Amino acid sequence: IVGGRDTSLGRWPWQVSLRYDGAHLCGGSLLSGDWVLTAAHCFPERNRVLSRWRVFAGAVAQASPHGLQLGVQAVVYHGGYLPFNSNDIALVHLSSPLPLTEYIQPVCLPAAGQALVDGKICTVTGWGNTQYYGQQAGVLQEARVPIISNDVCNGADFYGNQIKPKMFCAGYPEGGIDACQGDSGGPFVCEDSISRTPRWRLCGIVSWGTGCALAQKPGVYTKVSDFREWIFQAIKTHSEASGMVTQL
Amino acid sequence: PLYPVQVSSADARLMVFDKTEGTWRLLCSSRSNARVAGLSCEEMGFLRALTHSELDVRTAGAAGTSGFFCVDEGRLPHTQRLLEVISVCDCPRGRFLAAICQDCGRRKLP
Ligand SMILES: *[O-]C1=C(O[C]2[C][C][C][C][C]2[C])[C]=[C][C]=C1C1=NC2=[C]C(C([N])=[N+])=C(F)[C]=C2[N]1
Repeated sequence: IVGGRDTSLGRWPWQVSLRYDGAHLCGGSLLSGDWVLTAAHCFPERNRVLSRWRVFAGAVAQASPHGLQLGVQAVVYHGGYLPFNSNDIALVHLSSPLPLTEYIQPVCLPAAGQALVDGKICTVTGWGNTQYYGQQAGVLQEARVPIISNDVCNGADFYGNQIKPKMFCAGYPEGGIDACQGDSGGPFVCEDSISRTPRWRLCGIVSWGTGCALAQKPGVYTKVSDFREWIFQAIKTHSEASGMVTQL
Repeated sequence: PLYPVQVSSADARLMVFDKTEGTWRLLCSSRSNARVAGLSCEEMGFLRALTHSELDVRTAGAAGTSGFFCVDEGRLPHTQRLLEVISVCDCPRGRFLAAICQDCGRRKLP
């Protein structure tokens, strides 16, 4: 995350770190004590030996001895993710559930029919680089960025027709604050009170962008509302699966 | 702006908005309560219903609702949304559904 700030424990309790052989590769969001929602691109050919992945939760410093680390039983990725950029989403089932505490809590999904509000300012968090040619963050960072319309983002001066219907852009035309390398798979959450209580919902999954924080090259996210049914089905269908599975 | 499907934090009873009246109605208990509890939570953006139960208007109260909605169990398993398989009804037994959906999106710090 470029242009963000250090956050504290308990603020973003659904944020987890996905590590492969020790290194933080992607971010993810807890949907329950045992299911994490992240991006499908985090699992290329070379990183599909589940025994080499760990999920780190409940701490904002990567080297906290107080965070918990659990294994992975299965990864269900979207079979329409042609690289294997639309459909860049996957679910990770932990071998056992995380306890839910004041530091570990799941995030909600958008309600049925709930649409994205262009211009609304949401938060994006992660341990990715704080500068493109920089190092990952040691302490989890948070940044507030607005949703940009597709009419603007697909304009020739931004991503000239590369934003497809199930993804959206968020950022400042001016650049300066954005997600970056190492934030992939992480949460883009917006808060609302439609359930009469303020709750944070996962509206996007950090997917890609050109460079980081450049003006007119905002970050692109997977639009979670468009995959609600894919998520409900995947969890019903594969709760007992082990390995890499694909669902369309 | 309120979502048309709500769950009470006092007793988890489900309430559905009736747009022709501007009132909130209860969901009459049926043999398909588990699927209705599950569908209602999903609808609202929760992941699932952890459990559900049946309340009795005579012991629990109406808590500001006006009537019931009954579910078409025959169309129920073809749906994605609740509002499209529901209809006003009398619900003679006066028993309705409560659903405990998985809590989410709230910080629990002091
Ligand atoms: O995510 C990402 C990767 O992903 C790695 C993770 C380990 C297995 C798969 C492998 C491809 C590699 C290179 C770059 C990125 C990435 N770039 C990026 C840019 C932005 C942005 N500028 N908005 C992001 F928000 C997130 C990423 N990830």
